[PDB]
Amino acid sequence: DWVVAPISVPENGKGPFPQRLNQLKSNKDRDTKIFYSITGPGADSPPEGVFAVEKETGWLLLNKPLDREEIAKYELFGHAVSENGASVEDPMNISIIVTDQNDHKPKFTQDTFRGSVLEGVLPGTSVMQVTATDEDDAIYTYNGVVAYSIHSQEPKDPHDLMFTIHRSTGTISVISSGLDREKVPEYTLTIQATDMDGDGSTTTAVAVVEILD
Amino acid sequence: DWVVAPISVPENGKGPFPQRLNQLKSNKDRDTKIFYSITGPGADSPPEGVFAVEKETGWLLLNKPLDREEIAKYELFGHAVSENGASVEDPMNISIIVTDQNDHKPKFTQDTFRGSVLEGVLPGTSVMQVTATDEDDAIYTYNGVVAYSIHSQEPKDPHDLMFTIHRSTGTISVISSGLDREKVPEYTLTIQATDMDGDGSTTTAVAVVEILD
Ligand SMILES: [Ca+2]
Ligand SMILES: [Ca+2]
Ligand SMILES: [Ca+2]
Ligand SMILES: [Ca+2]
Ligand SMILES: [Ca+2]
Ligand SMILES: [Ca+2]
Ligand SMILES: [Ca+2]
Ligand SMILES: [Ca+2]
Ligand SMILES: [Ca+2]
Ligand SMILES: [Cl-]
Ligand SMILES: [Cl-]
Ligand SMILES: [Cl-]
Ligand SMILES: [Cl-]
Repeated sequence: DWVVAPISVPENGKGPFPQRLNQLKSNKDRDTKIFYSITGPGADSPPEGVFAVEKETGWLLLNKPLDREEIAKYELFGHAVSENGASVEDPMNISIIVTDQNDHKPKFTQDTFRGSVLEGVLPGTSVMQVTATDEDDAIYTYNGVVAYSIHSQEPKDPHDLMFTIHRSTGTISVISSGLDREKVPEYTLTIQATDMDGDGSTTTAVAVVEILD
Repeated sequence: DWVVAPISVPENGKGPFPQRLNQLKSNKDRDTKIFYSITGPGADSPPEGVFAVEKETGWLLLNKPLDREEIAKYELFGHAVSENGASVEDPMNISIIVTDQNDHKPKFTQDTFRGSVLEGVLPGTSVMQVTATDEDDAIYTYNGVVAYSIHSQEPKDPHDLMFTIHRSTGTISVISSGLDREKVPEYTLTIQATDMDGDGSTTTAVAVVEILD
């Protein structure tokens, strides 16, 4: 059968609302006045009233802004009933696909990550790994693709930039010589995660690196 | 049967999340390891993952802040399954009632209301009626109870306060003499609606009153 195609709607629309999405129609409206209605989650069950349909015109409406991270797909049914009260079509599946906007900053899995490394390891040695997640799409876009960096290191002793971070994996490594527990037994690294693979919003956290004997 | 009572949770909770709500338990856990799960809108169907249950402990969790004006009541089912894979209880109804916080300001049904009145009507004469709605509860609290007032009138001719408004019905009336079309053919009233029956947040709109001949 011919049916309404899935309707794609970006999250966070500015309106105005109610917003026309697509117009339902039964061709039995030639012979009879038709009253349209819709059912399903988002229409007549939780969350109720996100979508509506204009009874006589068959216009499907979105009544407010959508949030992909709450519900990314709605599955509704359109109905068509004659003025005398008989259903004149089998209910039609209607799908609404909510598409992404970059509206989440990255979120570190901890506020303070802790790791350790032996003084005197080779430059290039992995120390630890930090992680930030991002609720946004990372399949079709970079909205949810996190890039990692180190913002600063304290103390600046002996050299200011003792560590680096793999920009995609969040693994922190030693890139210099000169680790010495007796001189500096612990470093605090301000670490950052930025979405749009580096071009977007940035969140900050801390990694503390204990220098072992 | 003994069952879990409806669980009341105010909207807009500050957490931390996940938040323990109530602990499910089958007393067959004496004889057998039990795995708990929950189903329904808010758990395994849209909106998915608002609630969860700890598999072994039976703790029901709320995972994020709720919004009474989106969904005010959730109807879930708790399940109890033995480690060998048999259901050992009939699923239990679980209700979550989301209680109100005053988080909506009043909203006027129009930005500009228009009415008219004959010059020379008696003081006390009704002119028009304006309306603001408020999404918040108005049954148990004043969160959704709107009080109306007039903020100002332009021009201030002949007297500054020609009209009043019924603080609950939003009906505007003439309270002075001296309406005269040839002198002032139209007035603009800045009107306000405030929730908590006057004690709360205030929204503003305009009513324009044409003086008829
Ligand atoms: Ca969103
Ligand atoms: Ca929501
Ligand atoms: Ca998003
Ligand atoms: Ca993002
Ligand atoms: Ca030493
Ligand atoms: Ca709310
Ligand atoms: Ca509320
Ligand atoms: Ca309110
Ligand atoms: Ca005159
Ligand atoms: Cl209509
Ligand atoms: Cl998308
Ligand atoms: Cl558990
Ligand atoms: Cl309430």
